[PDB]
Amino acid sequence: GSLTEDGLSYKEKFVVRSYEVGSNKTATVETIANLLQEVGCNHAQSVGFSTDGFATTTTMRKLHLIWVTARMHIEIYKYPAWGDVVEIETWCQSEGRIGTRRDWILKDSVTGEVTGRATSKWVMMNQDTRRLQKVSDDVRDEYLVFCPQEPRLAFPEENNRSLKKIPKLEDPAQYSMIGLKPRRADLDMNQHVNNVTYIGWVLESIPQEIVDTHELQVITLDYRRECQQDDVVDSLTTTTSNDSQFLHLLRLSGDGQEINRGTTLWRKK
Amino acid sequence: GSLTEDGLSYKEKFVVRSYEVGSNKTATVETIANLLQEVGCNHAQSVGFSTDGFATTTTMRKLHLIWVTARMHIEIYKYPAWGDVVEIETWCQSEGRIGTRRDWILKDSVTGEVTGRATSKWVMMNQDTRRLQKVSDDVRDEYLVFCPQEPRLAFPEENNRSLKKIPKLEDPAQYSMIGLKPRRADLDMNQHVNNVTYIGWVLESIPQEIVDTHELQVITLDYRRECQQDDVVDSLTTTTSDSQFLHLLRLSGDGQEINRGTTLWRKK
Ligand SMILES: CN(C)C(=O)Cn1cccn1
Ligand SMILES: CN(C)C(=O)Cn1cccn1
Repeated sequence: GSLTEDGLSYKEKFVVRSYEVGSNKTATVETIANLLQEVGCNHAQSVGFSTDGFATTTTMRKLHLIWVTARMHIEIYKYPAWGDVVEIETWCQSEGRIGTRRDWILKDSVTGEVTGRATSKWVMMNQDTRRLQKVSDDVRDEYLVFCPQEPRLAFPEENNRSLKKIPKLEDPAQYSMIGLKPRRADLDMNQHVNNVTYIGWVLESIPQEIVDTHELQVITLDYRRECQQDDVVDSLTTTTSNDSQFLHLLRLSGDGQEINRGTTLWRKK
Repeated sequence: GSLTEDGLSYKEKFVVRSYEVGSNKTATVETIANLLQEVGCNHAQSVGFSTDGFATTTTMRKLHLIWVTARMHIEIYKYPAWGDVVEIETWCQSEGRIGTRRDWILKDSVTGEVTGRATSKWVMMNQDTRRLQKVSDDVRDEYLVFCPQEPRLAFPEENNRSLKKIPKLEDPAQYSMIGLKPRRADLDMNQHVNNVTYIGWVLESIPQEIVDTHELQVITLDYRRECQQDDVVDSLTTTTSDSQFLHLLRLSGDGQEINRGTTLWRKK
């Protein structure tokens, strides 16, 4: 991987692995999401930022401030086959005092065609108290020199899916997967649950017949609260719809405290 | 990756990924085991064998025969750091009518030193019926041309850990992790639970304090039965001692054994 010519974006190529593919012999959405986080991490490293998945400056580290994912939106047209090379280009953009946005474009290395796209919203938070705060000007300047100043949107469209409000699923859920717990492989270098695990947990309540006859086209996931290593999660899904649409809810098995909410769109193979 | 000059072994280089590392910023034993299976799969592909994790010939496919892991043994001296390049060399060897053995050597691409080694025992079985068979002679000829004929052992030593008999853990277990279930990410392209998930499940019953103050040096795992997609597993560990542990994976219900193993840990 490497920063592009203008130094305002980063590219990397990946060869799809045998254990990374599903029943269709193509990469899973979790393999895609892992690769987006890998290229994001390599972009933060190439310009001197922290690499613990929080992209902090030395100023943020002194104040115990971290960047956290508030929302992830992924759209896949073609899942890469096992052995195929996929090229991912990523860039970051300031969104004023709200926070930052990281975008991705996935391409087939052989054909050069866009096979997927992704966007994510990040907010600034105190690591310890979990309190959010708007971006200060002194912090803003530190990351602005690594971002394109004119807008560069992976999802340009006037009324696009990446910015839609997601409602809260009402009981009773149509489908559910109960008692999900993270194991050590689900944790990162800081012992926090990897954001990709929550995508997996959301998809666990999708019936196997949907997975067997459809392909996941869009996934929009909102992150409300972090699941701790010793927490237990319930995954809930209700059909909202040729295409199939679902409404999702991840909450703690006990008190029913919401950790995530999202939507998925599937297309018949 | 590519077959070596004599065509009897395969090499591949891997750059350690951010999500592949643990709290020490080095690769987990599950990341290592995934890379061993990846290079094994690429060696099977380069010589025309089956794509799935079964390395079958067209003759085995007609008789619904597959190669299955009976035992996995891994020894790590240094876990590669995030961003480091690790080179893995793998080869297969016939063991007469018992089955085959796949070996691995892990090296630091910068220093060239051996940072780890692995060995695995494979047996032939019917995929539907699950019955073992002692290699049909015609099958032997098909894979022998891809194996070194003289012995090439990753664990040469005469009384080494890779061939030790593992006993069955007796109740009550000292530690346990109950209600473990595989999710879709734990399955392979054929909807079977990946062998690396069982390594993860074994390690789940190791106390966090051991993981925090020690490094895993050796892991020997025996595979007795497959855990299905809708099965629920209990993970059991007892200290037998460096720290040594005895492990048992069994189904939560009837207590049917799926795996047994041992681990050896070194104080950091
Ligand atoms: C989400 N954030 C804060 C970033 O991605 C920061 N960044 C800009 C360029 C490289 N990293
Ligand atoms: C374990 N088996 C059956 C193999 O690894 C067969 N093989 C030899 C060379 C490439 N694949």
